Amino acid sequence: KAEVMKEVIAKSKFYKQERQKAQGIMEDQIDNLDDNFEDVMSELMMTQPKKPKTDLDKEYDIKVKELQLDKRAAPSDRTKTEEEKNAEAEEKKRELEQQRLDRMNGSISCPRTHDALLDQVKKLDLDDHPKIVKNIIKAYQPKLAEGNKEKLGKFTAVLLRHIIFLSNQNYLKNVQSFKRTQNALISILKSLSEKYNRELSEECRDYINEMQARYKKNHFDALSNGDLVFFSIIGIL
Amino acid sequence: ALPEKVIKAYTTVGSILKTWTHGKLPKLFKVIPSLRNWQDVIYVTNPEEWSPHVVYEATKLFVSNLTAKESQKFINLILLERFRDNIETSEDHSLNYHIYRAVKKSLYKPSAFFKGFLFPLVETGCNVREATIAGSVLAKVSVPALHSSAALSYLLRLPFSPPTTVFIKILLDKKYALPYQTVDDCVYYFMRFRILSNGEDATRVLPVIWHKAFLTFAQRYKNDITQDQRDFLLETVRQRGHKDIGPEIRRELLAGASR
RNA sequence: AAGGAUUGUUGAUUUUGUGGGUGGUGGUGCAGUGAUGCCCGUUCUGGACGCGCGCUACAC
Repeated sequence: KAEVMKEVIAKSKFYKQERQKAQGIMEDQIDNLDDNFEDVMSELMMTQPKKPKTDLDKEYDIKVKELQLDKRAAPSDRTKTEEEKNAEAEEKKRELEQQRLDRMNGSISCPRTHDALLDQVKKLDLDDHPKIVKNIIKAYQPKLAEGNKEKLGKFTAVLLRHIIFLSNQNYLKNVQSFKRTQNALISILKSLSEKYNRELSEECRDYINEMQARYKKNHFDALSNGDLVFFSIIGIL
Repeated sequence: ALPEKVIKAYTTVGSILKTWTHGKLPKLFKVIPSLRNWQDVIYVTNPEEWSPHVVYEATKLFVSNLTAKESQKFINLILLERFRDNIETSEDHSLNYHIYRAVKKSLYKPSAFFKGFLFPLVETGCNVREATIAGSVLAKVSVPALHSSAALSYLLRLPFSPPTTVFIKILLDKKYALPYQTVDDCVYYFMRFRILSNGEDATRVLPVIWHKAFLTFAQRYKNDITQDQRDFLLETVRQRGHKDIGPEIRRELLAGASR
């Protein structure tokens, strides 16, 4: 065994040396060839030769042009069986449930600020607020352009301040209309929260600091109906 | 007849490419595509004797530099021939790793690749092993939808062959936004195998790779066909349905909405 | 973005952002074929000898 491996190691080294020797000769040939690069070209350019498509080729090119003109179809995924959909939706349930237990044991303008949104919705009726906010999301989706995530992300914070803002204002006149808007806005805020919790989270923590600061000076007077609403929304989201 | 000085130098190039594995390629080789008579200069370098490492690098060099029409000749006359030769001569009928890359580098240019590698192969007695190895290259690398749609459309018109079905399936499995006309072409292809006056395709025995391909089409383009077309495919399943795949296809077709 | 995204000079093959599936040139046993049972790459570089007498430290 000792003799065999030594022969094997010797054979491997021997072939390695040959490969290096072949490489050494190999590299030299390029250098000699490269040095003669100009002379070979001077003759070759002198001997350059003096100045129909397949029927298949004509068809293929014609197909590409015809294919460009017509419309393109949306491709759609396989329909999973109800047993598979149930199981996959069911499997997600333990995963989400189990994590919770472990945590338990330890044209359209996008307003970057709250005031900007009011100006856009200043002339609209109260019941139209869900319409305008939804369009802003549609007008500035992430895919449409670069940087839309940030614009939507900030708009998530703007939407939160608006829902608290409406609650502060008087609504006893049109409670039914007011009810139709807060829940509609809150549901939209829930959809936004799924993708932009970072921006909502930062806005949420700032409001807590603002709420505390106003409490230090004003006591119960700072507290408002929206403040109760604000705590409720956090539980929702 | 090239200059004798040129012939000797490029004969020295030929010997280099036999054993070349790494480093910089010879300068006289890197400049071949610029030459008008590259075919003659390429002949003296013995393309059949090119090492697998050379083929990958040469494929990089020529597809980038040559025009679409000339690179097609390079793909067809060299890359395709080397691709077939390696498979037939290998003990396990597998393709070398460096050649396997060269097909991808040729796929960099779709039109030249398709008419230089794909169509000549399927139209020149392609074998199943050739289709499988070639198909995976098309599966893994990105292609435009337009070029892929053109490639898919032609395959349908050709008479049914086992190699053609594999190439059609991978394109369907490639998950493209196929143009409506291409989907309509797909409808006719599968429709032509239904018994009616009809050709032998009605009675020709269908392998599963046809059924899997027809499953992929119904899987991916069920919402992309008209109601009348859907009925025709449903009739095709009833007449030529597979024992197990057939019921699955019927489920997918019936779950789709008309365009 | 063709009045030029990307390529080692080229031309829409790529680049940016947003969504997004798959172990798959797999192997192997069965009846080319099989919705098939079972599992799950490439090139270089290196590989104080023993015995033994005496003496000296180690113990609140």
